[PDB]
Amino acid sequence: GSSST
Amino acid sequence: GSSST
Amino acid sequence: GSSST
Amino acid sequence: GAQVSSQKVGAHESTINYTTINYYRDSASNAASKQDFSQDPSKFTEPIKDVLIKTAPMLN
Amino acid sequence: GAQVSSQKVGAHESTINYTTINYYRDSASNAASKQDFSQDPSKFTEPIKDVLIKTAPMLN
Amino acid sequence: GAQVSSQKVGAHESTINYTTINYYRDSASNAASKQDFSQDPSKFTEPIKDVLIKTAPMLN
Amino acid sequence: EACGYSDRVLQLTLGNSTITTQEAANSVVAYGRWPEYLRDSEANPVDQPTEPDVAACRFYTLDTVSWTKESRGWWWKLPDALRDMGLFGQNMYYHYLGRSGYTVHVQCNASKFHQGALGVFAVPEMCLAGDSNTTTMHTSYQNANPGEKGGTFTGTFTPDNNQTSPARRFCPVDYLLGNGTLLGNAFVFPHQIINLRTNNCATLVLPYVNSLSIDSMVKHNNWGIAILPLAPLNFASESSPEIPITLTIAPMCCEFNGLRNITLPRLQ
Amino acid sequence: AATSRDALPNTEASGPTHSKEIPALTAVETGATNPLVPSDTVQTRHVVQHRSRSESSIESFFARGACVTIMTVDNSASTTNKDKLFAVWKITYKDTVQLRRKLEFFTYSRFDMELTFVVTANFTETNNGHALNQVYQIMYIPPGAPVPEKWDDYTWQTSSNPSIFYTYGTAPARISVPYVGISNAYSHFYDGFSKVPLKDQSAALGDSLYGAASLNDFGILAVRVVNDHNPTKVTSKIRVYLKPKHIRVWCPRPPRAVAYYGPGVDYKDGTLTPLSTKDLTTY
Amino acid sequence: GLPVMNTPGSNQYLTADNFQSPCALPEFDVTPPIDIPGEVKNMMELAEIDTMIPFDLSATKKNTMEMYRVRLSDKPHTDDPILCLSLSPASDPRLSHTMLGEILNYYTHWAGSLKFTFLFCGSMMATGKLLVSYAPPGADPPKKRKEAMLGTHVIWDIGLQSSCTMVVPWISNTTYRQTIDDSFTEGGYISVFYQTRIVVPLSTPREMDILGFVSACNDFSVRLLRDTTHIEQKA
Amino acid sequence: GLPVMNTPGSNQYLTADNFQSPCALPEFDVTPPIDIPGEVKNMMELAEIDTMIPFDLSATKKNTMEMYRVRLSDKPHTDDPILCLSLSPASDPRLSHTMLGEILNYYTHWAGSLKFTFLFCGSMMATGKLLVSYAPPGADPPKKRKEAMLGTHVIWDIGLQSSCTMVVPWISNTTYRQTIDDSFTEGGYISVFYQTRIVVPLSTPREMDILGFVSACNDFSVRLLRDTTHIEQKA
Amino acid sequence: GLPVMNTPGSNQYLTADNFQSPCALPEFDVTPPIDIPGEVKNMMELAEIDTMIPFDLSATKKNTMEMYRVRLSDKPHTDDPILCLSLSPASDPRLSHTMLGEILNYYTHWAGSLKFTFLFCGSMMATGKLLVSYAPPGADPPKKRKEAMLGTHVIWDIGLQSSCTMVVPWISNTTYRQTIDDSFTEGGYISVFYQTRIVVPLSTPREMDILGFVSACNDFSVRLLRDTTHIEQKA
Ligand SMILES: CCCCCCCCCCCCC/C=C\[C@H](O)[C@H](N)CO
Ligand SMILES: *C(=O)CCCCCCCCCCCCC
Ligand SMILES: *C(=O)CCCCCCCCCCCCC
Ligand SMILES: *C(=O)CCCCCCCCCCCCC
Repeated sequence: GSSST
Repeated sequence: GSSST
Repeated sequence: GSSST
Repeated sequence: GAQVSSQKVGAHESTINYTTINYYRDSASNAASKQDFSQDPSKFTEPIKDVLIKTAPMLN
Repeated sequence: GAQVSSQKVGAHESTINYTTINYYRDSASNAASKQDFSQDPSKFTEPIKDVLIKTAPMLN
Repeated sequence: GAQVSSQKVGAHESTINYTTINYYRDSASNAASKQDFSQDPSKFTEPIKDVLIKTAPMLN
Repeated sequence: EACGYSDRVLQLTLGNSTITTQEAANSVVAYGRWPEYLRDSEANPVDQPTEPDVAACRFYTLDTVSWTKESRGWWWKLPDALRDMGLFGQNMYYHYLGRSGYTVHVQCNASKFHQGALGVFAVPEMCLAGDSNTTTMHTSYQNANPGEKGGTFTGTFTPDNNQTSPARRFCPVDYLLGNGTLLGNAFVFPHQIINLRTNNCATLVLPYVNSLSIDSMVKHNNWGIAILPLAPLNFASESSPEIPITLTIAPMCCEFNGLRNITLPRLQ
Repeated sequence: AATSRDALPNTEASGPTHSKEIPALTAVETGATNPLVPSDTVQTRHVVQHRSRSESSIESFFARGACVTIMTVDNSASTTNKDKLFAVWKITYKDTVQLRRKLEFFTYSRFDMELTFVVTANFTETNNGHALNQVYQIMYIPPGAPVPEKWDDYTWQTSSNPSIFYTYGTAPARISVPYVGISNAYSHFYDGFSKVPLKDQSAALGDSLYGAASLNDFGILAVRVVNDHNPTKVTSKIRVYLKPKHIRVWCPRPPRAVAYYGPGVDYKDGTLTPLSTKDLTTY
Repeated sequence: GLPVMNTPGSNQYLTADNFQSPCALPEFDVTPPIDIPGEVKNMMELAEIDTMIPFDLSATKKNTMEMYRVRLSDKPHTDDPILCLSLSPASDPRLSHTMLGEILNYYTHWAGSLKFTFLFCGSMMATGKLLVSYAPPGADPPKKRKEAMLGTHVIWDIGLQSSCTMVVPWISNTTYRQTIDDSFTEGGYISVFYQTRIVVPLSTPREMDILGFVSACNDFSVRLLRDTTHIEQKA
Repeated sequence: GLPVMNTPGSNQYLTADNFQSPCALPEFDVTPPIDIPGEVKNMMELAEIDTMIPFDLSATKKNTMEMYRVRLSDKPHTDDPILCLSLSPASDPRLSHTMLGEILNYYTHWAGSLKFTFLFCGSMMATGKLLVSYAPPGADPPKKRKEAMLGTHVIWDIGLQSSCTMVVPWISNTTYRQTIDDSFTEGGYISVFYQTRIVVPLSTPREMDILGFVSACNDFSVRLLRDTTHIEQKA
Repeated sequence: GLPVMNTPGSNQYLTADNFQSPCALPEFDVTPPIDIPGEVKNMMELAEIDTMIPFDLSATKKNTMEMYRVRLSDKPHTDDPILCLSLSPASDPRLSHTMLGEILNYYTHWAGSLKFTFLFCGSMMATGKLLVSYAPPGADPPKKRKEAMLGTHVIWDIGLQSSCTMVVPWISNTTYRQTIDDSFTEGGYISVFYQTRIVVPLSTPREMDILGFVSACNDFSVRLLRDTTHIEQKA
């Protein structure tokens, strides 16, 4: 879905 | 994902 | 939606 | 990472929105949001040390 | 599979983000993230066997 | 309908991924996944009726 | 230490050999990496390695050279300088592949009335420039590899003009570090300085460095040792002072792969 | 966990001193650089440091495309003493000087290669006769694959070699290449030979170039105009730009100080004086 | 329309690309697979099969059946080579046309262990001991048993187990070797010698052939796809 | 198709861009890294290493080993400079070719503190006190100890600790200085003087060299990447 | 590739567009802001500051300091105008060059209330009553106090509070007026008259100046950005 760094 | 202003 | 391999 | 904001709708045909996604690492590459703030003119229009009350004599 | 990271915002008009999606199977096709690490210079600047205390005599 | 898979990362700058969406009804239109399997050579290298034990005499 | 221990006084022991010094300026470990054997996760040739341990990882002393007012500098290559050193050299020429780290100990004493300073540099891949301006990359194997005598630097580039029978040797100009880069910057390589008022030796511990885990020691040199007079030798008012410089070097954690008959190189 | 874009350390305020602590005295013989900061030798104020080293990270230092070669091709009628011109180039970063100098601050490197191709054409002779839009084939020929002898021979079929068919006037072409070295890193310097000269062998037979390892390190690019020839002559140039992405480097070196003179570290007589005159006590 | 910006690479055709594209025959009724025997999933499976070496490429023997036959005889012991071969699997002329060699010519780089198996084809009454050698590169190539003994080797006793295998272990400086003759990535030397001699009784042929085979081990791989030089199309 | 509208910038090639692009060698078996000693992560690490200054660029001493040697002698005390240098790390000829200087010539702007370390190379019997100065810009450049004393300085006593360091603290009007000679972003003046004098006993050399080194402090940074003028390619 | 269809507008460059574009200097270390005094967030803040009106643009007084001075004297009462001005803030020559006027010339439309403040600069001993008028458009422009009285006005008594303000309230048919002379969006008439007369004692100047100022109220706005005619670049 989504990775958030 | 999503920001809503 | 999404598949993840 | 999508940013959803509302349009101020002028001529009409609920809130209409628009979507924005930044494609680059550098904030300099971004478009302008136009979501800007206003401020009071005072630092230029009333730069005096003692607060002005407009109904009062300016000089006392 | 979207990757969302923050920009270090330089000139200004919350955290501003940007989105990245890899379109290819080979990591070689990917753009550079620029999310890089730093390290201490020591292996080049203090390559000595006995740790240096800068207030102390270097030779003792 | 997005398919998310991992890249085998070769030169480096967690798992890096890439995204794939099929745009057409016919599987023939799809790109190749390159997610392929391997098999043992035996049907060509040891096609004999009685299993070979390599430490043993091949002929007995 | 209150029990006498000093940064200047060291003892090094490898195999049946010991070095003592009473005037060191600490010692250097190149890039902070101590020598190691090749790990299984980085291994490449699959045959059982030969590890000669104390038979080869011991201090070998090379031929002593002489430092004078006219000295421009000296250079050596590793493993080349050790190719004829006891069982290290034997193990090297019997195998296709070899890797090794080193303790390099440069020795030069004088007196409180002498002065001078040697920059001692260990350079990974110390490629040196040739003598020709009609051809490039043409220094012969024999001239590239002096063995223990090493070579020297010069203050002047002087091109080989015999085109019939070219010298095919290096012409390493000192202020250009023999490779077209400025000597003042050689300090980014692991180094020590022998400044005669301060110390009488330099000690460099070198890891095996290469773009491979193991390689041909006979075809390829991993490290270069360059010694140059940063401040010239001087003593009292003698016009012609001289003091000796001795190199003692020990292989460390060396291992060899690909055993066969011994290599007999064309060295002259 | 410290990142390239993190701010550098704050200056801490510091006052007068009178002690046995001697930061200023040191001994460069040890091989170490004295790790001093201004508060070690002067009085300082507190400063909140905002500056970062982001643009000098190895990646950011190299994150630019650099021209490494110019290839010339034409689209002319092949005639008994001269054939239609196709170009052949041995891949390298050493034909030009700027990227070479930057890479050579280091001994070894690993990176993915991004190649961008800028293509330009022109008429060479006066006739008002025209040409139609050209398509170019950029074939990568890895060491061992057959090199083309003619603009139109069988090798341009490319069943296995990667080729780019570039259309003139469209966006510059671009492909990526993984780290393809046969070693664990690319060697910017190789102090050695590819052959050992044996005594029982002739000198000629044991000979090889100083500092060269694999003869055809990375292979060839062969470029041609795919179009048949026009009555009028058109010449084209393919400028190749190399960017090292996802890069790592080891063992720092002093930069090239005198002009490059070939693929090795050799230098030419007459080029050895980089420094200019300046008096010791003149600012 | 969605705002977009065309990047470099736009409109090119890279023959190695991997994109989707419209189907010219929509809704076509495809014939199902059936379970045909002999499916291959990776070219290295073929590299692991033994194929026979054209060892004797003499002017009269090359391009004939004879090139596969290595002649031995019952002559007195010698320390001189029965055969000598360079470990250059894609380029030495005796190896380059084997199935292994052929597949390697579609790739730029090879790595891993190999194995040579020899088959004795003399009569049952013929006996013998041979020495099969592998000398990793860097010294004088072996021309006498004395030198070859010092490297990797197998002493083969001829008997009921007709064949013998010598494994050439992966021993290299580089992580991959080139599939062309290259001194930097040279592989070394394969050679075969008489350990004792071939001995036969009376009424027996005094000369015979051995045959040789090469194949890749399970740790063997190739990379960087390329066109071969083993086929062309002039005009 | 999805409605799209091509924006300005479309089809250009910016050499500084950061886009994805198709791989010409799909599924290539990459060789893993190994832990090679000496990895660098940022060019400023190299700027923090001491490299030696070519202080004496006189017509006869430049482009020779001599340019690195600053000659001192045991002459009577003078208030006259041993050396004078402008704090223009990328452009003053004595600094521009140091490793710091070199890296700075790939960037347009520099900022932060620097440090100069001097090494005494006379005999052990030689003694002395020197004054190392930094005068921030804007006044008459110091030519006498009298002026240099009034600025940032270190009085160096020669003895067993062979070397001495003077830190040039970041003192600037602008947040970054230019890497070229520029009056607006000028850095000021480095100079060295005799505080007392070099004294030697008999039987001792009366003249000797000091060597000087420059390196960046941990608060030092550069920005705006650019091509250098320190290399070219005519034809 | 994803199927897409190029729409009208594709590849154009609209100077007013708002798109993203690649950065030519990636990872550049930006200098932080500091809190500089006097930040402006909207041009109308500047429109709300009083700036002085060049009322007397006579052939000899224009483009001199005199154009700002309105001369009064102690003459007997008259019903005749001290000054007459059209409410056309961006185009009447006396208003168009004030800071308000200037900003309005970068826009096509203006709306909202304005205010005129007059400053008496005679001696303390000078007294007087004046009438400041605003006549919304559509009738005969006032030339006598009689007419001006019937519109919006302030009777100003001169004394210790030196200045007096008349607010021109937003009174318009259209929601926005044009920033050029236009009869449909005309604003009307500003005028000043003597209510009684200026009276001075003996030993006092009989003539003096008043100065005038204009600024926008908080309900004032502009729209439709445009290039001004107040600057050019011939050749
Ligand atoms: C259709 C275009 C395909 C282009 C394919 C190019 C593949 C070859 C990549 C070459 C890698 C060159 C790396 C640079 C040089 C080396 O670092 C040094 N000289 C030492 O190894
Ligand atoms: C946050 O962005 C998560 C959702 C992702 C939505 C689709 C993104 C559309 C394509 C963006 C490509 C990346 C641009 C570099
Ligand atoms: C993770 O990626 C899940 C979300 C998918 C978001 C939309 C992807 C945008 C189009 C990508 C096409 C695939 C590229 C090969
Ligand atoms: C599964 O795909 C659900 C998520 C949809 C993600 C965005 C799709 C991007 C545009 C695809 C268009 C359709 C192609 C025919």
